[PDB]
Amino acid sequence: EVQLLESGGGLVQPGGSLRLSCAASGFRFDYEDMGWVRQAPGKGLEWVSSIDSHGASTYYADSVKGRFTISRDNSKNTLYLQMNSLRAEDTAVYYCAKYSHSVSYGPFDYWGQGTLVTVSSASTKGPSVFPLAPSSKSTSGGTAALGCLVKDYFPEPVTVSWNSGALTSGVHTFPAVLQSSGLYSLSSVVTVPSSSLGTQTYICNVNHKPSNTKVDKKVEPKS
Amino acid sequence: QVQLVESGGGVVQPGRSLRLSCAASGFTFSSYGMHWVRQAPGKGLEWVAVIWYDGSDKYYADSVKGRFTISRDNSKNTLYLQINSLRAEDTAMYYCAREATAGFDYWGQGNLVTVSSASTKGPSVFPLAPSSKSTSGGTAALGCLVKDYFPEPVTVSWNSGALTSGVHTFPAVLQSSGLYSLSSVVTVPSSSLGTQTYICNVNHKPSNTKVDKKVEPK
Amino acid sequence: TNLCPFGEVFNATRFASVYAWNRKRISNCVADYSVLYNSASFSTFKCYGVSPTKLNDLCFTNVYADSFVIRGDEVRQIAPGQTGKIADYNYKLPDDFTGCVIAWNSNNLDSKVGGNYNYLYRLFRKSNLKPFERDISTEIYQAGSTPCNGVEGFNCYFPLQSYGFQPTNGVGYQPYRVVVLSFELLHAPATVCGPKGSH
Amino acid sequence: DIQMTQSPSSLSASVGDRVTITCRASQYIYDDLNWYQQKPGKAPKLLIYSASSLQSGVPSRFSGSGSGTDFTLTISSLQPEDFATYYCQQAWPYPLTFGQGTKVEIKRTVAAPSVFIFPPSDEQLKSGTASVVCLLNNFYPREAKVQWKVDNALQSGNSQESVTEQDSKDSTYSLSSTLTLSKADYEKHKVYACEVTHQGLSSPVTKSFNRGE
Amino acid sequence: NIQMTQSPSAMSASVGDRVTITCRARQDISSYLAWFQQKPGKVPKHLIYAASTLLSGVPSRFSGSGSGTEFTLTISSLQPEDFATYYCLQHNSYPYTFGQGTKLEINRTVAAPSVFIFPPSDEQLKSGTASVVCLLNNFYPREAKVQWKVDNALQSGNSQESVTEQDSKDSTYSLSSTLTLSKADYEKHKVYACEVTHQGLSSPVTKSFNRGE
Ligand SMILES: *[C@@H]1O[C@H](CO)[C@@H](O)[C@H](O)[C@H]1NC(C)=O
Ligand SMILES: *[C@@H]1O[C@H](CO)[C@@H](O)[C@H](O)[C@H]1NC(C)=O
Repeated sequence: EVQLLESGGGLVQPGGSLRLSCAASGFRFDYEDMGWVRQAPGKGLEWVSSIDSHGASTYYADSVKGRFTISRDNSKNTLYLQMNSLRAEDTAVYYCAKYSHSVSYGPFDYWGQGTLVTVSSASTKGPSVFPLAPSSKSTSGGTAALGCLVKDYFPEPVTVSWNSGALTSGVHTFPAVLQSSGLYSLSSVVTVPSSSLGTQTYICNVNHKPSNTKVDKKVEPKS
Repeated sequence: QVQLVESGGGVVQPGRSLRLSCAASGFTFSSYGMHWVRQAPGKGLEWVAVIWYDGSDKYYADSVKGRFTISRDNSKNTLYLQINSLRAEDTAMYYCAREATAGFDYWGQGNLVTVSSASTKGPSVFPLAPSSKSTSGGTAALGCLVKDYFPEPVTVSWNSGALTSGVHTFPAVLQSSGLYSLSSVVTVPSSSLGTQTYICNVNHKPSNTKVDKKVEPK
Repeated sequence: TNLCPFGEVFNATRFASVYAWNRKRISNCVADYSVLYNSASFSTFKCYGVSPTKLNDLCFTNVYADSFVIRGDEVRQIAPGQTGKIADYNYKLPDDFTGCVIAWNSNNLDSKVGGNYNYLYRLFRKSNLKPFERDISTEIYQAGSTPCNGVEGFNCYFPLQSYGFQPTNGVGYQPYRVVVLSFELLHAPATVCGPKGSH
Repeated sequence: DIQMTQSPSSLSASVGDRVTITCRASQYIYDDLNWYQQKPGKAPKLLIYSASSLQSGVPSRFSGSGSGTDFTLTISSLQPEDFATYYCQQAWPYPLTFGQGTKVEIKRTVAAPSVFIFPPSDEQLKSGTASVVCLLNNFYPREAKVQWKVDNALQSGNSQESVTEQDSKDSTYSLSSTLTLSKADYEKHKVYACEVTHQGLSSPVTKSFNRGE
Repeated sequence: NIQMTQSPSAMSASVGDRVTITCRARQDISSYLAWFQQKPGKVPKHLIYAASTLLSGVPSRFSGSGSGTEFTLTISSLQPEDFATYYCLQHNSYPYTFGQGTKLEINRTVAAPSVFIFPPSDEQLKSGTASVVCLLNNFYPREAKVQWKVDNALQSGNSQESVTEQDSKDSTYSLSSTLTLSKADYEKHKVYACEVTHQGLSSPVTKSFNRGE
């Protein structure tokens, strides 16, 4: 199966540099034209750069000309994007892609999964997990809401589950918000039967791989 | 250990129906297409049908299309061949065969189907006694005559399997009566005649006949 | 504002395999077709929907140069409404095709002693290519009833085969370079014109 | 260069409907327009190329039309797996560009939010910051006004909102509004109130607590 | 139906000889030709697929050749255990079709039969029938004439022959002949003789018994 796998993403300071790689497999690499497309969190797709099969011709979006350089090594089946003078607005998922035909005809028919590139002065930091405790004034025998506030982590991503995966229904893990401090914060909530608060325990599991942080927190009723 | 064990054959009357089974074990049956091949007695191999691994696509020889249907149950791990309107041309050994990247690498042992209006007849079993007219040098011959049965097959072992070397179990031959007859002979040391007993074990499953005959010298 | 870059296509230093055929757009330029045909070094030069003599008088839109290598006996398949491994599985022209097929012998270049196995073609495919489709996959083709799961074996075929061009091959088994020029007749702002072309 | 205007930016539709998305290019680009689908957290997927050509493996209910500057993507008989974001893409000349996308969402009946307010935990206050969290659970349509009031004083500049994608089971939205204060500013006030207005409510709903209880 | 035709139908060769068996297809089947081996009383064994690819475990002396409509199976150094019927099968397109087969026998040096005789058993005589059995053991070539003579009278119509398939190790044959008479007809005669003629016998050999054993 045709596969494109990106690597080299991560955190970099403004003004800094990062080189992305794309490993191709399942087809003769030196016959295909390649490109890079990026997507900022919550925004649309943006074409970055393209190269033809032997690297003779390269193309760039205005927003990266002079700073980004596309290249390829056909003996290693690898596509490269050298990014210099990185800015905050370069934060995005970077997709490797393949032209179905060539740089001068057709679409991108094969895409990678993308790697996240974050440009920020902030430093890697695990989250503080606080409890969103269920209301003492919850309905007689109705529904109650509880959760976890996952505050001040960097960079993305973080994963949240409830009871190691046992509790799934009624779970909402909100998109992270980037705070003015440059750290991220999100909340994970769940609705449960109000009558189940005394009986069943609730633990939220938070995982921040960029800092090797695994926190479990028991969210328990009020006083 | 990959094993394909077939069942469901035997005598059947013309125009009736039969359903052959091929039970698979020792591999993931749903991952392999399967073929049916047959061989009328004394004749060549004949490709019958193929079924896809998942049960979807099916293909048939021209001579059997419309009358045969191939099927399979992947939860029971079993392949089936349904035969309607049985005729004389359908008398055959039927084999199932797994299709793999290694080839047709595993076959069932074969299931005989005999299309006949005749009644099954179990055999008589008679000793072929050793004597001076059946010894030469250090060697003596003795055996069993399995006479007048229908249909095929008959199996013959010696001493419940213990005796294997020197055994010729002759192919059955048709007699003028239309019934089969075969002989099974064994050569043993002429000296061993007085110290070892020799029993032939004959089984004719169509008539549910099982006979063990002791072959004593004369 | 340009002369069309036909040298880059026809005199290219490398040619694609037919299954991974190469497409170059040709736009914003003036194409002298007569310098190609009047410099007749081509074993094949057939046009469809236009006449080769009226090409320098025409303006087109959506002009493409497809190029690849095949065998001499397969050039016959690079034409509308054909059948065979090339047309069905590698490069398929539409029945409504407007363009010119051009081909020449490249034994001098694409053959080597002991064989040149660099040029490939697709031998198997679950279905025929739609016109101008391009398939570069290498998945094992399942020709029988058992799924191959990426293993070659009985009825489980690598989908591509090498040509093996050797200098002493018969002419129909010798390599030919092919360039297909695809035009669309003028119904929009013209991208390519002959030297005496009317918009 | 060439700008590309995709409209609408979002639309709500029901299974079975016919959906049309339009794309307008600022300059004449012949048939060099492609159409992609993208679902949350996955790579884009090619649907249509050269304005009207269906990519292999893509259902025939997707159809592309247009030429020059105006192009349309049509999904006849929308299927449950078709709710997603769609992008047009200029393929020639360089530099390439994408449209800004159209999110095709699923219709359902109006549904009122359940509203919950969460005061900051004692742990966080010990760390020196206070987050008050207001939750609007399972509502429709997406539009919702969340207004923080601290001792009847309307707030601004100190809160942030987050919205889930449409629930896969009941097609609703959930929203979280977080009012963020320093410990000192938090313990300087008494009444913390979250006021929610939504189409499915006859009048705005307020959840509130008094610091201490 | 792609018709498959093999030649020859039968053949013999000595140990160590090179043997080639031919398969012809009525239509082009490219290189999609399989070979199978069937020894009497065993399941078919798949030897070759795609004209020339050997299955695992097949000895080196087996080889396959051809493309289009003409294919060969070659055994470069024939071994006694290679006695078998060999079949080709095209796997180009459904329905798969077998050729009619080539029986391959081993030519070896002449070996004379050992001749034994077995008079009827008291069990069968009590049933009202007498069967005499003549056994010829481990001979080559296959051609042997077994004649029954009751009081020097040549019988016909009342006897039966079975011949083993060629032996896998020494390439000889064995033969059994049963003469069957009614008890009544049996008791009317004295000398029961079996006379065998074989290329390895200087002159016919006779093994006989007298009914009063
Ligand atoms: C290829 O090169 C030769 C000179 O080396 C030139 O005469 C010819 O016109 C060129 N072909 C094209 C199509 O430009
Ligand atoms: C076997 O070989 C001998 C001589 O080597 C020959 O006379 C005889 O006819 C052969 N038999 C067969 C069946 O080919």
